[PDB]
Amino acid sequence: AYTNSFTRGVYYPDKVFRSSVLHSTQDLFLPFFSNVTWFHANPVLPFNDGVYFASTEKSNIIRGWIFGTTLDSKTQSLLIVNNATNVVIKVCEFQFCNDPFLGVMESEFRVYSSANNCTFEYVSKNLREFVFKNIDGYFKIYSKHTPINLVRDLPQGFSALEPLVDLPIGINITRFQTLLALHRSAYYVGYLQPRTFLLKYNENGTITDAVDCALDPLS
Amino acid sequence: ETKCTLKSFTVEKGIYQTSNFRVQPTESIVRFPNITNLCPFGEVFNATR
Amino acid sequence: YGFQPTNGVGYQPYRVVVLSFELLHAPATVCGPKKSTNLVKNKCVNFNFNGLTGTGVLTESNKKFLPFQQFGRDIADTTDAVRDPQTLEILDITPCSFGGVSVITPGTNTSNQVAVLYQDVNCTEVNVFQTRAGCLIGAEHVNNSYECDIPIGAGICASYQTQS
Amino acid sequence: YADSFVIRGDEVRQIAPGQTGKIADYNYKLPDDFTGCVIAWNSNNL
Amino acid sequence: SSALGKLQDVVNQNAQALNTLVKQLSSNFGAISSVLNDILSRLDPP
Ligand SMILES: *[C@@H]1O[C@H](CO)[C@@H](O[C@@H]2O[C@H](CO)[C@@H](O)[C@H](O)[C@H]2NC(C)=O)[C@H](O)[C@H]1NC(C)=O
Ligand SMILES: *[C@@H]1O[C@H](CO)[C@@H](O[C@@H]2O[C@H](CO)[C@@H](O)[C@H](O)[C@H]2NC(C)=O)[C@H](O)[C@H]1NC(C)=O
Ligand SMILES: *[C@@H]1O[C@H](CO)[C@@H](O)[C@H](O)[C@H]1NC(C)=O
Ligand SMILES: *[C@@H]1O[C@H](CO)[C@@H](O)[C@H](O)[C@H]1NC(C)=O
Ligand SMILES: *[C@@H]1O[C@H](CO)[C@@H](O)[C@H](O)[C@H]1NC(C)=O
Ligand SMILES: *[C@@H]1O[C@H](CO)[C@@H](O)[C@H](O)[C@H]1NC(C)=O
Ligand SMILES: *[C@@H]1O[C@H](CO)[C@@H](O)[C@H](O)[C@H]1NC(C)=O
Ligand SMILES: *[C@@H]1O[C@H](CO)[C@@H](O)[C@H](O)[C@H]1NC(C)=O
Ligand SMILES: *[C@@H]1O[C@H](CO)[C@@H](O)[C@H](O)[C@H]1NC(C)=O
Ligand SMILES: *[C@@H]1O[C@H](CO)[C@@H](O)[C@H](O)[C@H]1NC(C)=O
Repeated sequence: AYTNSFTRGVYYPDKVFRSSVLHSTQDLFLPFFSNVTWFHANPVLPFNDGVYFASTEKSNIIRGWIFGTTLDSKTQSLLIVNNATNVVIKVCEFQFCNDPFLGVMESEFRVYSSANNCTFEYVSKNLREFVFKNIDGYFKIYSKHTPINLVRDLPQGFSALEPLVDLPIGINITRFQTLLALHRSAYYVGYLQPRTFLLKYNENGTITDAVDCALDPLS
Repeated sequence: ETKCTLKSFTVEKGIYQTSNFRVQPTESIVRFPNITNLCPFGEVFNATR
Repeated sequence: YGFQPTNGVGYQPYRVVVLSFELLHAPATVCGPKKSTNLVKNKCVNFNFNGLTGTGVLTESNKKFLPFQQFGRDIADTTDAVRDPQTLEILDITPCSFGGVSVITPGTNTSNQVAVLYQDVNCTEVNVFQTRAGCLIGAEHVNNSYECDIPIGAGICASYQTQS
Repeated sequence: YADSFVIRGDEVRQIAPGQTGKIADYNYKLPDDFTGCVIAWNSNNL
Repeated sequence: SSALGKLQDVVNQNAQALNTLVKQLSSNFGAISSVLNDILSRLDPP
């Protein structure tokens, strides 16, 4: 299936506060009214320039992503996981199952079978959006958690995404996947292009509205 | 100063812009995030073997 | 090496560490620990917050950033606020007073007395009389109204009477 | 002004208007507003 | 109380010009940055 975003995938493109103004930016955005894939419950996707990624549930079936160029050994990759404990970022050379996942006893993690040469570690319904990008050896992640009053369909509205993480890795990326918690006892993928937007800033400094300046003559 | 900026030993009545003025910085300050990690240069320079 | 404690120097063991700094072609990496001097307020200073470099006078403010926002800027894109990275308090930035200087002359063919106007400057930062055109030094403020002789501005004029 | 001396064969490019180097930063400097000639010829036979 | 466009236009023109003047303090014109404290920090005087 395919679906239509309406006004989705807007993130704060810098750390700068702004009071009641209209500011114009050039960056990598998800164009308004786009053609976003639909997935149910998954396969190896491309990256090619950033990614928008939403998801919907009350349980937690979406348990992180895996990135990289080959998703195996012989080249390095990232791995972002969340068991019922908390997030586990990790950067080694792995050996990934071609269909990697984790179970739910509640024993799991048939994800990889190798953790060699680790160069970075870290340990510690609902709509959960994420924007992933990778520039100059930094892997930036923006995110937002809005509550839907549906269960698993893409809604309409405006909600800007706030920066979360910054990782000075150096890693090359060309592909990525997803991770799901099996049954033993809905998600979308947009892509980002270089656009020019007009963001409206509140008096507290939040982005409340935007204009995509390449949609139509009025814009 | 008027005679210099007007290039003349006589000046006529009026008001004349002669120079600018500005306050100079008293000192310098520096701010930066707290302290964390700072690398553990005690494992290689402090090994038992 | 058969090391033994009763060996002359130059035969006793030395431990060696060789640090080798390399610079491939990445985006960045390890660096030194930048210093951090105290933070003053209400004086023209040269500040530096994390790399934000400028000069001016810092006061405390009534803004509220967003937890991830590190400094503010206005229309025309000048920095007019900042967050300091240790208190987590936001501070207003105001340029350090400046202006022009004008001299009021009654004509050198009449006198050598002069008055001085410091344009749009408060009088504290330089008998002494505060106009809306700036701070005026060397002229007496009388209460009568004459025709304008030398225009000062915002309704005020000056003149050489009687002698002053 | 004739300034006459002897150097190592490498830092002959260190006698130039405007530069950085261990010979130029410590033992001999020329202004960036230099005006004149620089002559160098080899010597281990003297 | 419910037309002064000729007075509004001269205000607008002057403000639009003063803003364009300040917005030019952030162009390179073919330099490495727009800040003098950045050319005086990663370049030698020559
Ligand atoms: C290795 O560890 C020791 C002990 O923690 C450090 O020795 C300290 O050195 C300082 C400065 O010379 C003294 O004031 C302390 O008294 C020492 N420690 C003790 C326990 O007395 C030493 O500096 C460390 N080496 C390095 C390279 O950091
Ligand atoms: C950086 O370290 C300083 C230590 O001086 C911390 O200062 C204290 O801040 C806490 C707030 O969490 C106050 O309750 C204390 O009264 C402060 N003590 C002193 C001596 O200033 C500061 O909080 C730390 N900042 C960060 C980023 O954690
Ligand atoms: C998205 O692109 C596919 C490509 O064939 C097309 O079939 C589909 O109709 C498009 N969806 C929308 C909403 O335009
Ligand atoms: C969650 O997964 C990480 C991945 O290595 C692991 O380190 C951690 O121990 C797991 N949680 C528990 C409770 O074992
Ligand atoms: C990465 O792992 C392989 C196999 O374990 C090893 O041969 C190689 O030396 C490792 N890389 C580095 C930089 O040591
Ligand atoms: C990423 O892959 C490209 C392939 O064209 C390669 O040229 C580049 O060096 C790789 N990135 C890094 C940091 O080596
Ligand atoms: C945030 O914005 C709202 C509306 O714009 C305003 O009423 C409020 O005072 C602001 N500050 C808050 C909520 O701290
Ligand atoms: C200027 O001085 C000369 C010489 O004393 C005099 O003749 C002339 O009247 C003066 N001009 C005036 C008073 O306006
Ligand atoms: C000048 O400074 C004084 C001293 O704080 C202040 O009270 C006053 O409001 C300022 N402005 C004028 C126009 O006096
Ligand atoms: C000018 O007149 C006012 C009347 O309100 C008075 O308060 C003030 O002291 C007078 N100043 C002088 C210098 O006479």
